[PDB]
Amino acid sequence: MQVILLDKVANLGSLGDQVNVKAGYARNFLVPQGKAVPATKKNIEFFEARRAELEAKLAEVLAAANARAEKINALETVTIASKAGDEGKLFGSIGTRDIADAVTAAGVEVAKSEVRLPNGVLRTTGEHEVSFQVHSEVFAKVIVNVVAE
Amino acid sequence: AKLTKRMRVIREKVDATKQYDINEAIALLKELATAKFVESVDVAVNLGIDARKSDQNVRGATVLPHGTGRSVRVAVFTQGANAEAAKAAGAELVGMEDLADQIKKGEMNFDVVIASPDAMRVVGQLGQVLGPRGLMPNPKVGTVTPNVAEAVKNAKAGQVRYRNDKNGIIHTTIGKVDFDADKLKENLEALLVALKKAKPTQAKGVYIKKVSISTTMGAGVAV
Amino acid sequence: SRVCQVTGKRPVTGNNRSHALNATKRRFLPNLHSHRFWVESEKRFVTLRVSAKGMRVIDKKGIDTVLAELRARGEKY
Amino acid sequence: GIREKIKLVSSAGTGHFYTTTKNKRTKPEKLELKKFDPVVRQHVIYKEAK
RNA sequence: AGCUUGACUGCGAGCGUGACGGCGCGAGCAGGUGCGAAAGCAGGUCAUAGUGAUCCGGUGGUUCUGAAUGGAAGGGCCAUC
RNA sequence: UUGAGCCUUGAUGUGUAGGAUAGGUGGGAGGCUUUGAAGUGUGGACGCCAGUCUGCAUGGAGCCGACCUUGAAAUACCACCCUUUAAUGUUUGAUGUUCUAACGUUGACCCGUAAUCCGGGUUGCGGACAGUGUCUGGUGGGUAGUUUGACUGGGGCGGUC
RNA sequence: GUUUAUUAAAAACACAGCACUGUGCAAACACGAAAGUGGACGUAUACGGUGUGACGCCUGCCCGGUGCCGGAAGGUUAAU
RNA sequence: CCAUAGGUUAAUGAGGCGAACCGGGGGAACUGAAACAUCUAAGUACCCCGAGGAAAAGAAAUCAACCGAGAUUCCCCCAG
RNA sequence: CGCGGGGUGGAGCAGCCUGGUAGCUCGUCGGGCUCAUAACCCGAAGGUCGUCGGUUCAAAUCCGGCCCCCGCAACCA
Repeated sequence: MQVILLDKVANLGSLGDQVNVKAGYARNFLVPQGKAVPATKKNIEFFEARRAELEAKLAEVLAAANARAEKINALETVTIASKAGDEGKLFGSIGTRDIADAVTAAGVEVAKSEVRLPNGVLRTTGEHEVSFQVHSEVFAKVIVNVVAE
Repeated sequence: AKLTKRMRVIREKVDATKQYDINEAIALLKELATAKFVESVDVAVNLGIDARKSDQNVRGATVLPHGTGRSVRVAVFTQGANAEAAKAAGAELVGMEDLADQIKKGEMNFDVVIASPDAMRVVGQLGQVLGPRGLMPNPKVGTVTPNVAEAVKNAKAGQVRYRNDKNGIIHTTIGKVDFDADKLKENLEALLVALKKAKPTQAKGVYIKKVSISTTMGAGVAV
Repeated sequence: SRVCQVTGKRPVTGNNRSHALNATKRRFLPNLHSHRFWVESEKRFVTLRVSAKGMRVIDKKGIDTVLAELRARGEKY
Repeated sequence: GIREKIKLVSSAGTGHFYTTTKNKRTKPEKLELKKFDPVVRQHVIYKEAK
């Protein structure tokens, strides 16, 4: 299936580049999410304009939605305790603010029900997927870190 | 493939998938030749009509401007002055009982044998040595007749003989690749209309399943 | 009602016909299955029953255009 | 119809056939039977039943 | 036993019959071929039984028809299954 | 992992007799081999034991028909046609495994609510199996409607239209 | 013991015991525009269902014809 | 948290009785074909539901034929 | 209403692609064997491989038709 890319899917190809993909993988994901378009040069500027009119509902929260990242998004390394030992294993956590804090030595307050764990709960000291919202469908990664014993 | 140098240099002029129009390729047919012997263009037809039943078996011969791609040496078995009439019409050897000893002993210098009905008494004793060569005359296909002068002339004028093979296929040559390609579209119709008049008596509905045309160890052409 | 919840296409009656000629009413029911969506307004995900041509309006206009007009017809999803 | 009827054409092949009660089932014999061709309104030889 | 195909084409006054459908027989005219030296004669078998009305669609010719009309599909006639 | 199918590649032919594994079929005399056979031996392999393929010592353009003989029929040099099957490439299916951006949970916990209904919320487990509907073929009294001629000095065997 | 209201009161029907074919649990089995509920809060020592008929001790032959299970070796062969 | 499930009550609207006609949704069979089965009975009968003085229908992706007619309906014909 | 196969001493079957060429089992008439009878084995006798066409030097055989058999089979008004 010959398509053109509209998203930062750098493992599949470059932005505005024309690539070959499978028709099912396109139909189930890349097409409905607004990430790729069929390679017909006279019909693509319309599909891009159709995504811009849906971007106009959250473009202001891609600009500013975190008081600590007012012009560009930041990557942060965790500073809250990893609650494990030298074996790198733990019972995990149940507290919705007991994890993912990267400014622990400061008077900065952790957000309620804004944490997202894409692969599951941290039950090891291993590196895994962890993010915090800035808006209801817009997330920033944070890097998990071994801290205290 | 794996292909021989003689043909590998001809793929330097021609595409492996395209079958070329016989009205457009008129300078290309002479240009793809490579052999140390004379290359031809031959027609391959699929049947039918029933693939087993011998009542629907097709046989005959058709006259062409170049015949089989050469002239033939014709022999005639005829007694008296009617033999001189065939000698002046297209025969290069006149035959009699003195020649029937040589043919049976093994020696024969002719492509076609014709006979007259009262001379055919002699030739009837050669049916098993002329048989495996397709050289034996037979009244039931017209190669025995009183007008032998016209029958030797029919062979000397250039004709091609055919019959269908197993499961209903038939192959015949329609020219040398060095011969005038402008006439291929004209001579092909003279072959086809004559083969279409040779339909069996108990033939029904259809007759030809597919037509194909190709060069000796070479590319196909389109119609 | 077992419907494609974005178009309101419903079960109905008529005549289906037998394998040969004769009438059969049998009751008609369109094909239907569940699918999950983001709605934005409830800031959460939902499951909704969707089918043929109705799922194709979502293909043509997107989930923000088609799903925003729901929750007005006494809709229990 | 247990009679397997035959139809022949005239010497010239023109117009329609002549349908005949002549049988082919029970005996192999000569099919020429000389009949009327209404394009010439003359009695002529008839040929080929296929 | 010789020659031979009237096991004819297109028309038909009619004659016999059953309630009718329908069944049986047909002078004779016109076309053409066949027998006979010829006058004359041939629409089979010494006669009577040997076979399904129609609706359907197929098959081969025609150019009567054919929804805007020049073609076509489909039908009608002609010739048939 | 393999069923079917299509190209590529390579070889099919010994009724039977001897010099001889005459494929079919139509041509035809100069055509083909220079890691290439000859020919007797220590070897490998298929075998219908004739033949062929490969290796080494070697010798290095032959060889063959026609000649000479065998037979209805030929036997250098060649189109065209056809077998059974694997791998290289590939079209389309099936069984199995695995991942999960589709869908299930007769899993739990939390909130509504110190509610062994249920949704939502958080997290585990299954998974394109299932499930539900749809169309075409097969099957299918489990269910619904319907049919099943007349004469016969009565029925029935026989006779009959 | 049960029984055919008002013409047979039983040799009829029923519990016992035996045999067999299904069914691993969201069982097979069942009613339903389909949830749900009954099987069962049961677990192949349980449950479904059809025979035969408490008890004591037992149960010969035929698989060509009928049905059913696996294959379709060999035939006939749909859809699309 | 943002949000949503959920909880009040202010203002308005609905609700029930209806006489036929009107439109919508469901929907037969006996019967007829002198068999019976596609077809017919018939969108009748009846069940479910809403609204006006009436209701329906409507402003051509109509209908024609090389000429034109120019939204919809009701009656007499076209035509058994 | 169709298709496949078959026609062979007295009964039932061969086959094909060795065309120059009738094979068989079973019975019958007789032996081997045997104390006979059973089990196994092999000599002898008797027929137009139907029938009309066809190719040919030549077909029961192959190629076309027919008929009687042996197994399978379908449709419009």
